[PDB]
Order: sequence, then structure tokens, then C-alpha cells
Amino acid sequence: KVFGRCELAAAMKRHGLDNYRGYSLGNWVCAAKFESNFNTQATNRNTDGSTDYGILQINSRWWCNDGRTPGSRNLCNIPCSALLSSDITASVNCAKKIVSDGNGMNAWVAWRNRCKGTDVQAWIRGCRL
Ligand SMILES: [Cl-]
Repeated sequence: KVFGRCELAAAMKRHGLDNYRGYSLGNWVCAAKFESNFNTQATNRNTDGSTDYGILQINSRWWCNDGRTPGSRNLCNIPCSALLSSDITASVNCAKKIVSDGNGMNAWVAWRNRCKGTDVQAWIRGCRL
């Protein structure tokens, strides 16, 4: 599924991401835009044999198990295939674990480079929430 901006904002708000661990909702919407272009089936392979999965590009070395990544830790305790659903629940629940691990939203490279330091509340402007 490809989400619309406000459609995704509403879904993320229902799942408790607004202000979660100090990160306002616009951070999460901006991260999804630049990580996956709002596509729940986005996948990207890395040089270490890991793959990033889904709307928040969750990595298979640390967080989900895809059965083909050396050194897998599976800290979200979820198959990576569940993160390619059109329903974002599994992705959101794993993202909550990632942001609590320690280093905030710095796990998301596209967030660090393209969202952090900008007015991210613009990403939810005009949405009914
Ligand atoms: Cl899998």
C-alpha cells in the first residue's frame, strides 16, 4: 500500500507515536516519506547482507528476522515479512523498541539527514487529527 501523508499521520497517531519518547508526530511522517516514500512494501539490500523492510525501513541485522542475515539479533522478535503488511501495526511496535534502545530516531538515516533540523510539524499541517 502507498499511504497519503495525512492518512499515515492519522494511522500513526492512533498507534501512539505522537510525542513518543520525545518525538512529535511530524518526525515520524517525515521519516516515512524519505525512508520508503510511504510504501509499505519498500525493501533495500545492504552491503552487510542485511535488508531494510517496509514503511520505516527496519533492518534485519538487529531488529527483525528474515532468515538470510548473518549475525541476526531479532530484537523486535518478529519475522521481517510481517513488516511488509499494508497494516502498519507491526512496524510501529518495532519502531517503538528501536527508539527506546538508546539513540532516538538516529537509527533512521533519512530522518537524520533530511528531517532533523527542519520544522517537522509542517508534515502534519492540514491533516485532521
Ligand atoms: Cl521474513
